[PDB]
Amino acid sequence: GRLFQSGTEVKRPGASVKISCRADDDPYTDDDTFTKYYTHWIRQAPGQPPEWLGVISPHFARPIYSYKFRDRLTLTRDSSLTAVYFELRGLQPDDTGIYFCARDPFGDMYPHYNYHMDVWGGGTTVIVSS
Amino acid sequence: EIVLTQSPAILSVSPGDRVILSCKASEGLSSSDLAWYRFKGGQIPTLVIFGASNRARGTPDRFSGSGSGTDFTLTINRVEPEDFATYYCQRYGGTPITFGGGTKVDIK
Amino acid sequence: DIIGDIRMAHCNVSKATWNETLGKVVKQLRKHFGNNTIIRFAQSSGGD
Amino acid sequence: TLQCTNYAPNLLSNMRGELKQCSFNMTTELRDKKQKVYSLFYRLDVVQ
Amino acid sequence: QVQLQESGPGLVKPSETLSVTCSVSGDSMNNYYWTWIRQSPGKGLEWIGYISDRESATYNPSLNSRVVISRDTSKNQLSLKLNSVTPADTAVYYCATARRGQRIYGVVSFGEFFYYYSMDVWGKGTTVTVSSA
Amino acid sequence: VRPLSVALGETARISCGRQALGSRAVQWYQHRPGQAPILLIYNNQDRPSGIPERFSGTPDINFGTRATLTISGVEAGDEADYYCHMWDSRSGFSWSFGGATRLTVLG
Ligand SMILES: *[C@@H]1O[C@H](CO)[C@@H](O[C@@H]2O[C@H](CO)[C@@H](O[C@@H]3O[C@H](CO[C@H]4O[C@H](CO[C@H]5O[C@H](CO)[C@@H](O)[C@H](O)[C@@H]5O)[C@@H](O)[C@H](O[C@H]5O[C@H](CO)[C@@H](O)[C@H](O)[C@@H]5O)[C@@H]4O)[C@@H](O)[C@H](O[C@H]4O[C@H](CO)[C@@H](O)[C@H](O)[C@@H]4O[C@H]4O[C@H](CO)[C@@H](O)[C@H](O)[C@@H]4O)[C@@H]3O)[C@H](O)[C@H]2NC(C)=O)[C@H](O)[C@H]1NC(C)=O
Ligand SMILES: *[C@@H]1O[C@H](CO)[C@@H](O[C@@H]2O[C@H](CO)[C@@H](O[C@@H]3O[C@H](CO)[C@@H](O)[C@H](O)[C@@H]3O)[C@H](O)[C@H]2NC(C)=O)[C@H](O)[C@H]1NC(C)=O
Ligand SMILES: *[C@@H]1O[C@H](CO)[C@@H](O[C@@H]2O[C@H](CO)[C@@H](O)[C@H](O)[C@H]2NC(C)=O)[C@H](O)[C@H]1NC(C)=O
Ligand SMILES: *[C@@H]1O[C@H](CO)[C@@H](O)[C@H](O)[C@H]1NC(C)=O
Ligand SMILES: *[C@@H]1O[C@H](CO)[C@@H](O)[C@H](O)[C@H]1NC(C)=O
Ligand SMILES: *[C@@H]1O[C@H](CO)[C@@H](O)[C@H](O)[C@H]1NC(C)=O
Ligand SMILES: *[C@@H]1O[C@H](CO)[C@@H](O)[C@H](O)[C@H]1NC(C)=O
Repeated sequence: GRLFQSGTEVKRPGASVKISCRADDDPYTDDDTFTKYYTHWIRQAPGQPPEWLGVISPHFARPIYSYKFRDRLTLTRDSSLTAVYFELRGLQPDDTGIYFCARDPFGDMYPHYNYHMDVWGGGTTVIVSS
Repeated sequence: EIVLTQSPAILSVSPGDRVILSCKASEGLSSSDLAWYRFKGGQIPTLVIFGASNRARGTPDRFSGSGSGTDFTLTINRVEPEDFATYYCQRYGGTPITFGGGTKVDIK
Repeated sequence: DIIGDIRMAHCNVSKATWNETLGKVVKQLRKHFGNNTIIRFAQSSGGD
Repeated sequence: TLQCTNYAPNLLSNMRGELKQCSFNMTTELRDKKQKVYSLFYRLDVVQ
Repeated sequence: QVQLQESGPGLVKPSETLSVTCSVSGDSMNNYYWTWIRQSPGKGLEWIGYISDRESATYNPSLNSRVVISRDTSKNQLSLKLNSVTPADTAVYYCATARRGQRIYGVVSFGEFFYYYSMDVWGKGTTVTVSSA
Repeated sequence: VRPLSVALGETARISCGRQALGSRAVQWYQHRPGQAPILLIYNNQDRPSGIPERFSGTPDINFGTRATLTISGVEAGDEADYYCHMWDSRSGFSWSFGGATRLTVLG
């Protein structure tokens, strides 16, 4: 139905942030959502168009990064099959804005092999100052 | 890299007509990898259309749109007060994917 | 228990035929990206 | 609860963190009695 | 050929600095590893310590760091210092050499091997008795 | 300290109290009372110069065997005790020597 991510954390230049985007909030749940569906992470700055930040596969959480955020972005999931994480080390005063996580089959399902982000979840905000 | 631009950046219309949301591609899109999203300030950005022309689950009959090659159009049948929000188009294919800049409708 | 030596399992591959197979698959893959493109094999990304 | 320490201590080889020795209680065919057992588990099998 | 001579004070007062020195004649000390073995009456042998080309004085952990190992290349000598000694280790000392050979059982690339120290050439050894009288 | 009594002529097999566990590399010693200790057998097969060719050890093939010392042609002056140094993989750096097997030949 809808995805869930929490966090309104402020940050300092030189630290790391951790954003968890879970599906079905109760912790002891077996949604199976992070199991056959790819998940896109997308950043958006205010007054700027949204840019791609990184997709994670549901097979064994194999991440696919971009060339702009390659050497300072690690993301995976825990032992339970929910709650993918988002660790962005090497902060900057340029990426202040909102973050989104969206579910996407990415052409791996059985009907029609579609390409669509059917549901987006929440949208957190990350600011940094001193 | 295929850059996705949108020339109608500012749009204004009355409730109850048809609007055209055009988008230009750079060099030869595959005409089956494109998506439209309805963004707003502090809300949940939902999807409105699949691919070239295929509706989603939570989409009424008034939302449609086609296009092929390098030009893609979104054709809304009627304008509602629950639709005055910005729109963002995106493509697929090789990583990284890129959005289509940004457009916005308004009430006047 | 372990009655013997505490060792680690390890898989052995022959270096010469593996290097020849890598050169052959590089020469095969070079038919799609021109001549002067540096193909670089790297390690895995991460995850589970 | 697995009371688990390091098996084969002060070994200067590569395999150091793995092969941990743990002891625990286990039920038997008589449900009033228990049985203390010892076993070896790998590093990827036990969490503190 | 490497020859070892010994020297000793003989009479040692308890709880002060003990010093027993063996001397090397015949070759240099670049590769051979010098070790010391204590033999006490009423028990077996005992390893005091050894030295190598890394200048690491690895002591036995059952001595509570009561021995100090040092060597010297300018005078062909080596110093064996002690402090706060007991009157219950009246024993004859030994100065020996040791060669290091590796024993490999698996693959050398992972480190599945170990070291030993063989003592082939030994010294004569002079007894050192400690007593309050 | 363990005693042993072996008469003249026949051979003898002397084991040490340390049970070997793993790849073995022993250094058999021999210490006369008052004299200097000498190295008899190192690395389970080899032998240094000056030692006669009467002391044979045990190889490391078919692990599970006992590391013993064979004295072929025992003479009358073999009253010195031996030392079985143990160097293996699991026990790490061994510091002590072990039990001294005192061989007392009669006659
Ligand atoms: C994947 O690949 C890797 C490599 O890429 C494989 O790892 C290899 O694993 C084997 C065993 O699984 C290791 O063999 C071991 O080697 C040590 C020491 O190495 C000896 O051999 C070297 C080769 O030279 C010739 O000598 C041997 C005989 O020793 C011949 O059989 C060979 O064919 C070679 O022609 C040699 O260079 C070494 O150097 C020393 O040489 C002399 C002799 O000491 C010295 O003068 C030198 O100064 C130098 O020190 C050495 O000779 C052996 O010790 C191991 O054998 C012992 O242990 C066995 C198991 O316990 C036991 O059965 C044996 O009998 C033996 O025990 C005793 O036997 C000797 C008989 O004389 C005694 O003298 C000795 O004291 C001992 O106590 C063992 O054979 C490889 O080294 C290793 N490779 C590398 C690079 O490390 C891996 O297996 C592969 N995996 C798979 C799945 O395929
Ligand atoms: C696999 O992906 C590639 C890359 O997107 C697809 O190739 C693209 O195909 C379109 C036609 O469907 C090409 O558009 C054409 O462009 C020329 C000008 O270059 C124009 O004159 C034509 O009228 C047409 O619009 C596009 O250029 C081409 N892109 C590239 C990089 O070659 C391909 O269709 C995909 N599918 C396969 C191979 O099945
Ligand atoms: C179930 O147990 C595992 C094993 O401890 C938990 O995984 C760890 O969770 C903590 C949370 O503080 C992390 O710091 C560790 O890095 C995790 N270990 C990993 C990923 O190997 C897991 O969270 C537990 N699930 C629950 C409690 O729902
Ligand atoms: C692997 O096993 C085969 C089995 O016959 C053998 O022929 C070969 O020499 C072994 N080693 C390598 C490196 O292939
Ligand atoms: C691999 O094969 C090529 C053949 O073109 C050769 O030039 C090269 O030296 C070989 N080895 C390595 C490590 O690349
Ligand atoms: C790359 O080199 C090969 C050499 O055999 C040649 O056949 C091929 O045409 C070259 N590629 C291009 C794009 O020219
Ligand atoms: C098994 O149960 C007994 C009962 O008191 C307890 O003392 C013991 O510690 C238990 N074993 C382990 C390994 O905890």
